[PDB]
Amino acid sequence: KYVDKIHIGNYEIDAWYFSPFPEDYGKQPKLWLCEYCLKYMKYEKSYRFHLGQCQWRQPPGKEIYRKSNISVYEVDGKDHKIYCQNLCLLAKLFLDHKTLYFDVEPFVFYILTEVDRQGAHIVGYFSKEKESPDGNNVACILTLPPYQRRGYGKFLIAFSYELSKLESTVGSPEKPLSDLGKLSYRSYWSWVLLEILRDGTLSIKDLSQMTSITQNDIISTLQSLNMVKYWKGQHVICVTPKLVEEHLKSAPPITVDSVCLKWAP
Ligand SMILES: [Cl-]
Ligand SMILES: [Cl-]
Ligand SMILES: [Zn+2]
Repeated sequence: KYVDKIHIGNYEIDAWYFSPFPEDYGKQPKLWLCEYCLKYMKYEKSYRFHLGQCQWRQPPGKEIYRKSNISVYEVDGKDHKIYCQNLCLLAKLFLDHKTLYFDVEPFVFYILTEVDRQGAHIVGYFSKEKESPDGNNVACILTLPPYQRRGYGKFLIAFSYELSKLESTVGSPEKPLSDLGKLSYRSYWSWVLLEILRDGTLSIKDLSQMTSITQNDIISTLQSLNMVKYWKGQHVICVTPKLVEEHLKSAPPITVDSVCLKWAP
C-alpha cells in the first residue's frame, strides 16, 4: 500500500502519484507532515507531540524575497539534506515526472510561503540544478493542490526567470511539464511578450535577452498568438500593435517585484 493521503498544517490532501516513502510509512492511512520542517510521521499522536515541540516557523535557508506576506526561501540541498529529501518525497506525490528525492545535493530549492502570525506556510516550490548542462532554470516545479490556480504557480515561474535575468542567461524548465505546467508557462510567456510588444522593431534574440526566455520558447508562444511568420527557414516576428492590445484586453494576481528580491549569483 502506497501513501494516499497526507495531513500537513490544516490540510488533508489526497495523493496523485506514487512517492517512495519507506514501506512502513505507506502502511498507514494518513501520512502526517510538519508544515515547517517537513518531517513525516505515522500517527496523529506523534504528529501532535511534534507540533508543540517543533521550533521551526519557516523554511530553513535564506529568505531572499519578501513583499508583504509573500516570502521566498532559498535552500541548498547540500546544507540541508533532510529537509530537501522530505520536500522531494512530498512533491513526488503530485509530480508524475519526478525522479530524484534522495540525491538532493546538486539542487537548490525555492520555497514559496505565505506568512501569518503563526509563521511562513509553504505553498509551492521549484527546484533548480546548481549547474545545468541542458540550460534548465527550473528542474521541477509545483504548487500544492489546495493552492493551485491562484497565481502562485505563475509567481514561481516569473521568479525562476528573474533569477535567470540576474545570471544574465536564458533558460527553459526541464520537460515534461504537467498539463497545469504547460498552461501556466504558455500563459506567463504570453503575458510577458505581449506586455513588451505593447511599448518598435525587436528581434526574437532581442526579446530573448530581455526576458531570459529561450528563443524556442518565444517562437512557440508567438506562434500560438499568431504573431510570427516563416520566411526562408527563418522565424520572423510579425506584430500588429492592435492585436497586441487586442490580446491583452482579453480574458497575475501576484507578481515578482525585482526591488523586493534580495539576491545575487
Ligand atoms: Cl485533496
Ligand atoms: Cl513526534
Ligand atoms: Zn517540524
